[PDB]
Amino acid sequence: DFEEIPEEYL
Amino acid sequence: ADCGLRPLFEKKSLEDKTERELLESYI
Amino acid sequence: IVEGSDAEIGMSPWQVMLFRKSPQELLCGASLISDRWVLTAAHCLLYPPWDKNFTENDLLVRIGKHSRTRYERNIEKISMLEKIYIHPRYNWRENLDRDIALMKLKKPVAFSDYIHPVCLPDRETAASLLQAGYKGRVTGWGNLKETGQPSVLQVVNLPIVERPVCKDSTRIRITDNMFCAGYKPDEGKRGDACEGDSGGPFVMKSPFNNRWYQMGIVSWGEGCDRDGKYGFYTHVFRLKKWIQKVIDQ
Ligand SMILES: CN(C)C(=O)CN[C@@H](C(=O)N1CC[C@H]1C(=O)NCc1ccc(C(=N)N)cc1)C1CCCCC1
Ligand SMILES: *[C@@H]1O[C@H](CO)[C@@H](O)[C@H](O)[C@H]1NC(C)=O
Ligand code: NA
Ligand code: NA
Repeated sequence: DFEEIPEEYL
Repeated sequence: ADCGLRPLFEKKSLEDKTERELLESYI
Repeated sequence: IVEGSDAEIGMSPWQVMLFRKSPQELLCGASLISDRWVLTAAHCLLYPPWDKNFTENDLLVRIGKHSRTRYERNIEKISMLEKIYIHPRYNWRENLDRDIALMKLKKPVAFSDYIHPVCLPDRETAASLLQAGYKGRVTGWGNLKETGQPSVLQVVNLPIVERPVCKDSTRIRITDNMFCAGYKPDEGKRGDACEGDSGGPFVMKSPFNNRWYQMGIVSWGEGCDRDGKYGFYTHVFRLKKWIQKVIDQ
């Protein structure tokens, strides 16, 4: 249920 | 240094809603 | 946090979320002690009974957060771990004695209204504040009940409890590297840390210099918010020489 974090953080 | 001084509280001289409860316990 | 309240914005700017990359989930709480160092509980990273043994690449640190699940664009900062350091005498076999770990960040975090380090106590701070009856503050995104999950960071203020009362509440052996906090059944008021709050800070505001000090780390308990039981915390000052050695390098 966690929102996706930007790709840059791996 | 500036450790433990919150930009939105101590740095502005604003108190959060329950910090007085802690202070009152330090008898 | 059981029987706490929602945090105010910027209330705990040293609050860190330890976040597992896969599956994407909350691993633990933690705290910001400088622009490059994060303090947590060793059991967040190493706990053989539950096959927990995280390495640097397994997780991320999310700083400046309030919402548990949302990506807080322009507010939270996400950092990678360079290296983990677990206390060499951490006792995961019995009672979590010396439940402490340090994490060095790959790059320094920028401070903001939402991101700011907490102080670590010196001998005098600890002697003056770590007294039975004196209240501290625990924060985290852990369970709201022993047996859901909060939308935002939770806060609870709890009194430090007398060492004999801590000892008499449990069959577990208590050491000088831990202290217990919480209300007694006769006090009426409730509150405790719970699963998912592990590694988070137990803080006190010094009435001497008006700064917040991290006196404890959420470590263990037996269930959450049970009558006659108390939450146990790693005694930060007792382990400061280890902290100082690791940071000095
Ligand atoms: C609810 N849980 C999971 C337990 O009571 C497990 N109970 C065990 C425990 O707490 N452990 C082992 C790793 C760590 C953990 O789960 N920490 C999460 C936590 C944090 C706060 C509190 C609290 N203040 N009430 C309780 C648990 C303890 C059981 C007695 C011997 C020491 C370990
Ligand atoms: C944990 O993982 C490391 C590999 O990162 C391994 O060397 C170590 O023996 C493991 N177990 C314990 C209890 O440290
Ligand atoms: Na006992
Ligand atoms: Na209790």
